[PDB]
Amino acid sequence: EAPNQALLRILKETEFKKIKVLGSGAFGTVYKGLWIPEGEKVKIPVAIKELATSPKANKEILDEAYVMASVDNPHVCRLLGICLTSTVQLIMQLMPFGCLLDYVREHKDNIGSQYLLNWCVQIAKGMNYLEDRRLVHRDLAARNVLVKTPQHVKITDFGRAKVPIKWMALESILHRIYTHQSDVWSYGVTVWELMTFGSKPYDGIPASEISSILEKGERLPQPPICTIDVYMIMVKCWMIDADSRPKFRELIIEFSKMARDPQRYLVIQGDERMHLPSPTDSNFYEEDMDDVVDADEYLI
Ligand SMILES: COC1CCN(c2nccc(Nc3cc4c(cn3)ncn4C3CCCC3)n2)CC1
Repeated sequence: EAPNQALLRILKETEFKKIKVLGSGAFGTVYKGLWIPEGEKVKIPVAIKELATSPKANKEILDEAYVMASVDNPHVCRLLGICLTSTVQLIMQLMPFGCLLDYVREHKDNIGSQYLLNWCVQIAKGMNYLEDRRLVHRDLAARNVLVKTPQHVKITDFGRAKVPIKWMALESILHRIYTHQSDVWSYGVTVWELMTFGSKPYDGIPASEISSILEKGERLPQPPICTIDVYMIMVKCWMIDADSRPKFRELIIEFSKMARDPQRYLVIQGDERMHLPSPTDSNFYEEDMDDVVDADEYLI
């Protein structure tokens, strides 16, 4: 097929500074940082993900990098570059408000229907792009959707892109089959996560039981804020026949239609009176903010 002409950027350790830690785990550790390229006279807010040095773990992060450098869409997290140190580190865009899952939990009181439906449109768009780029995500969830601004979210975590049981289609659990329509199932679950303001799908139920539960016809419940219209979409994403499930281009259309009249499709008490930070807020954006540009505007 088509040759992947993507440019992998190698960045000097000296070109950027680690400010603080955003999160630590098995993988290694993610840092908040700043990147000052050559003599460009720009500071770019970044997220630096670094890995003990074991040759197998380096192969895995270099696979994640391959995919992350291969994307270019406004609702997908691109790889800005890699830095070849003793450890090896991925340089990514800083998503100041972190993951969407924590965002919905921490801000339910100010999250209205417009935001929820717009997020749904945005994820369906990012996913539809991955489909265009013949890419299967294999790990879609509200944890792998990051918040740039409350009005702008992006799909990330290409560690699996070519197990998270409670997000997986039936075929994926029983036959290890992953299609674009299997991503649609995880899209349905992500939407559920948002509509419930961050609830754990199948709370209490052990991963082993899930397979049988789904086989019986059981599915995640209707969130209180959901109209039949919205839940009916979520349910279509969880059909046994993957070809029956909606396509991402349809999901874009469906949520977009609904985002034009959010109150008709999501019933939230206090809606419209609620407000989240915007680039039109006082002090929305620590050192020298003098020449800071966002990565989405920095293009060599
Ligand atoms: C499991 O390892 C990685 C996989 C990639 N993923 C990512 N992709 C693009 C940009 C970005 N930037 C980002 C991430 C942030 C953040 C600000 N920007 N604040 C919190 N996080 C994540 C990583 C630490 C815990 C949650 N992160 C973060 C976690």
